[PDB]
Amino acid sequence: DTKVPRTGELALRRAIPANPSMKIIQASLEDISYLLRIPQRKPYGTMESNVKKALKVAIDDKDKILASIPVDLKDKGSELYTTLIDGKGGLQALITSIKKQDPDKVSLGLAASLDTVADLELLQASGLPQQYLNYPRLAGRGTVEITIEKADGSTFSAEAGGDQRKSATVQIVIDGYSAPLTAGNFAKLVTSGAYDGAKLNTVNQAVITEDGSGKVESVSVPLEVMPSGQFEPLYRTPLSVQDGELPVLPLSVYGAVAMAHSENSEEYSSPYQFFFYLYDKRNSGLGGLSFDEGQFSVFGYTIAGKDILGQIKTGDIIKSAKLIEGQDRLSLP
Repeated sequence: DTKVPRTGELALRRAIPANPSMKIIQASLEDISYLLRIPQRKPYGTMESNVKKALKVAIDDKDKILASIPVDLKDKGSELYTTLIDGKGGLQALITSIKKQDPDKVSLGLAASLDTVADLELLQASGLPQQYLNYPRLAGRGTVEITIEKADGSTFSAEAGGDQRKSATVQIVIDGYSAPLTAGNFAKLVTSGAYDGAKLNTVNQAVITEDGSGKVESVSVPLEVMPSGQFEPLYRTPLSVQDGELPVLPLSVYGAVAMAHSENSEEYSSPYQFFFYLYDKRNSGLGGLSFDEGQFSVFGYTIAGKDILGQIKTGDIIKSAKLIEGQDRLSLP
């Protein structure tokens, strides 16, 4: 129950707070996703056993699944549940495609079922310290779009579209469920335009902004790290991962986004400076965990545009940063 999410997408779906029935269904389906990627004769027997396990939990725990959904969302939840069982992209259809041994219909139904699982979990999640009572806070998820502009000489090269782009744009999903203070502060800065024009730098395995000394408040933002299997984040306290533990939002994911530490203390984040983490499992310690795992306030993951992070160079700028989803769930103060 403590593996390193291969992608920001998997990190984010595992981080959705949901009830144990959904987490068991989710993990069963995510196992199959992995199995489908193995260069071997497809293990359709193992796949079928896993989906049968997911279906049994989904049928047996129907009442618990819907009970965890708030009253006003139970109709939406009931419709998602029906799809999860009997929809064309649902669990019964998945067992059928596995029996047929058509790997591309299995892959499609698996993606559909995992999407429905995530939406059900988000419905449940929407139902879930005094010193920070008036701090900016993000409830739930946000999406921040960051456009990076290259120096007049240099160029981005995507697989799509253009081997000589002056600018490229990435999307970061930030997770207020697991990092409400850090994501909240980030969202406030983005919405105020504070990152528009900020310089970027490459230092070791990180793309880090200039420090915004002045030009914003110098608020005290405590370190914020939620150990997985616990139900509140720790504040001002790094998480030791030497004996099997892992944060709900691990740093050890390519394109993870975290705040730098404050200028005076490892117990606090910078009010402004953040970085993309260019995780490389070659440079890692025990269990492939970054040597910095559990030590920084991770608050989101780069999803769209992941592949241009490694092309950013010192002197590139954040042309603009904008909170394109979730601003209704940002509380100020």
